[PDB]
Amino acid sequence: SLFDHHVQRKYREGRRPRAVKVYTINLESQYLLIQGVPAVGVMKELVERFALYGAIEQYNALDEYPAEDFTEVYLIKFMNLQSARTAKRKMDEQSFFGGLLHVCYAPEFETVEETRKKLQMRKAYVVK
Amino acid sequence: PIMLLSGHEGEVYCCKFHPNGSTLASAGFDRLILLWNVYGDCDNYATLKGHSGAVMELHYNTDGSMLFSASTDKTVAVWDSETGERVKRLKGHTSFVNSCYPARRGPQLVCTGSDDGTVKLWDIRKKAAIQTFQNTYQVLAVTFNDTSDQIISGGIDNDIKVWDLRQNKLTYTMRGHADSVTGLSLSSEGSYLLSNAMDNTVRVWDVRPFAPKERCVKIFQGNVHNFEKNLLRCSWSPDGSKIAAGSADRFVYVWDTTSRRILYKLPGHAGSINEVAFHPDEPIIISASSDKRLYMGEI
Amino acid sequence: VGRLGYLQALVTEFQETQSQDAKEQVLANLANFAYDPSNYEYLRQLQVLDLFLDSLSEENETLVEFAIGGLCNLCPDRANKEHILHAGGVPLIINCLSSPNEETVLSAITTLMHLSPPGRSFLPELTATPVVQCMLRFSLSASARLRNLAQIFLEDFCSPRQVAEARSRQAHSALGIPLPRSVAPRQR
Amino acid sequence: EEKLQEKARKWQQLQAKRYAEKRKFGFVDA
Ligand SMILES: *O[C@H]1[C@@H](O)[C@H](n2cnc3c(=O)nc(N)[nH]c32)O[C@@H]1COP(=O)(O)OP(=O)(O)OP(=O)(O)OC
Repeated sequence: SLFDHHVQRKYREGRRPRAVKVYTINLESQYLLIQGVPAVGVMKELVERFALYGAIEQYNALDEYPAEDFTEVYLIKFMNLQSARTAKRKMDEQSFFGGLLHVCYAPEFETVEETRKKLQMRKAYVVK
Repeated sequence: PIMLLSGHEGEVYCCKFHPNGSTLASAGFDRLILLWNVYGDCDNYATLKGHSGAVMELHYNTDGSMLFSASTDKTVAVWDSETGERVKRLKGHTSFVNSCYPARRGPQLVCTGSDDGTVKLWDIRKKAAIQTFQNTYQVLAVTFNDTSDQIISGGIDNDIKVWDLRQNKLTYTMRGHADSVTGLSLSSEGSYLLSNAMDNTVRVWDVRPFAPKERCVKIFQGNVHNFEKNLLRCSWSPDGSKIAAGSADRFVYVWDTTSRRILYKLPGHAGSINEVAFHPDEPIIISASSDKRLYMGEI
Repeated sequence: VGRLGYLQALVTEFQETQSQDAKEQVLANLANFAYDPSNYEYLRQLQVLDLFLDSLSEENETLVEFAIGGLCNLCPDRANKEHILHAGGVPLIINCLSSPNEETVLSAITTLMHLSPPGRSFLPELTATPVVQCMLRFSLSASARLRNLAQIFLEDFCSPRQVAEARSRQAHSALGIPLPRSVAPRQR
Repeated sequence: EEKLQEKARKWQQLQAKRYAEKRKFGFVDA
C-alpha cells in the first residue's frame, strides 16, 4: 500500500532530487522492507551489508509479496530506530549486485508495544 | 536437567524419537539427517547423506529399523536406521513434497502428498505408485489410520479429507478449519487425529466406524502462525494424555488433552518452532525450531 | 544563503504562489523541516505553526495530509505544543478522523496522543468529544497500523472507568436506546 | 472456491521461491 515508489520532481534545488513525501514519526519504523534484490541467491551478503550499520534482530525473505520477475523482497529488523534511519539514508538507491535497491519503512509489521516505545523515544529525543 | 542441541547449519524442520527411546533423528534445510543418543552425553551418531532437496518430514517405522524422509527434491527416501545406508526413494511425484507417513502393523506401505495436488500410496517393493488421489489444491500433511484402510490428508483447502483404499472415493470431509492445514497426526489408539492450521486453531478430530458426523471433538488455543508460513506439526504423547504443537511465537505449547489447559508454554527458542516430539517412554520433549537448536525438556 | 533566511524564503514562496502543486512542494519541505529539533525555533519565530493550522483549513486533500504530517512531528515540543493548543486548532484535528486517507488519520491520532499532558491537564476534553466513539470503529479496522494506533491511543487518552462509560455510550448508540445526560459513573 | 484457487497459486509461488535451487545449502559458486 504505502510501499509504492514515489517519483522525484527551484526551491534551492539540491544535488539529488527528492520525491514529495513527508515523514511522520508513525510512518518511520524499525522494520525495513527491501525490494529489488536480484534473484541470484545473495540472501546472506545483503544481510551482512546491512548489519554493517546496526544490529539486525531478525531477517527473513517474504516470498508472498508481489514482486517483479527474478526479483526479491526482504525484511530486516533493526535494534535501534536511529540505526534503521541511517540504514535507509545510506542504502537506498545503491546499486547492489546489478540491481537497483529500494528500501522503505514497514510500519505494518510492528506490534503495539513496539509502537509504544517508538513514540516514547520520539518524545524523549524531542524534549531534549 | 536440560540438554541443548548444536550442529545443524540450517533450519530444523523435523525431529523424531526412535520407537525404543534410545536415539533421535533430526533434519531440515541443511539436507542432513542427524542421529543422536538420547542418553549418555547426547552424542551425534551418524549423518545421512543423499538428499538434494531439504528434508521436510521424518518418520520411523514402528520397528525403528526404517526411517522415511520426504524431501523437496520430489524424492522420498527410505533409510536404514542401523547403518545409515539408503534403501529406496519414491519416484513419480511432481514438484515439492510436503509429507509422508508410513503405515504400521501391516505390509509395508507409505503415503505421500505434494504440491502437484496428489496423494500417492507406495509399496516400497514396487518402485512405482500404487494409487493416486488427484487433488487440485496442494497437499501438506498425510497419515494412515491404524487399520491401514484409510488415508487422511490435510491441504490448503481448509478441509481434512479421508480416502478409502478399496473404493477410492472421498469418504469423509471435515470442516472446521478456516485456513490451511499444516500438520496431521493419529493418536496411538487410532481414536483421534490432531491438526494444526494457519487459523491458529489446534483441533482434535475423532475417527471411528460409528461417529457423530460433527467430529470437532475439542479445540485448543495458544498456537500462533505468522509471515514465515512454515509448516507446523503436532504430536501426541505416547499415552494420548498430552498434546504438543509448535508455533511461530517461540513457544512450545503443551496442552491437557481433556481439560485443554496449557500445561507448558516453553520459552527458549529464538525463532519459530517447527516440530515437537515426545519420548516414547518418559516425559521428555524434543523441540525443533528454525533457530537450529534442539531442546530436551523433561516434565 | 542562511538557514533561517532559507526558511523565510520558503515562507514567501508559499504565500505569493497560487499553484497547488508548488504549494505541495512547500508543505513537503516545511513538514520535513518540522522534524528537525533545531529548526523548531526558526519555525516558531515565523508564525508557520499557524501557517500549518490555516493549511488544514484548505480543502486540497494532499495539502491537508501534508499539513497534518508536519504537525505530528512538530507538536511534541513543550513550547510549540502550547502555541498550537492556544490557537484552538483541536477541532481542526478532530475533523480529520473522518478524513478519507489512512495517513492523515494516523497523523491526527499521533498529534492527539502528543498533546497529552501529565497531571490530567487535557484529558477531560477528550471525554466530552465524540472522538472516542469514532476510535472504536478505527481500532477494529483492517489496517494493522491503525489498530495499533487506536489501542495505543486508548491507553494514553482514556481511563478504565472512562472506557467503560465510552463503551456503554457506543453500545447505547447501537442499541438505539437514549441515555440520560445527567447520569454519571460513581467512584467505588 | 475462486479464492481457494488464488490461494493455491500464491502458495505454489511461495514454495517455488523459498525452496529454489539457488538457495540450497552448500551452494558452490562455480
Ligand atoms: O525531505 C525529503 C527527505 O529529506 C525525506 N526523508 C528521506 N529519508 C528520510 C528519513 O529516514 N526520515 C525522515 N523523517 N525523512 C526522510 O523525505 C523527503 C523525500 O525523500 P526522498 O529523498 O525522495 O527519498 P524517498 O522518500 O525514499 O523517495 P521514494 O520515492 O519514497 O523511495 C525511494
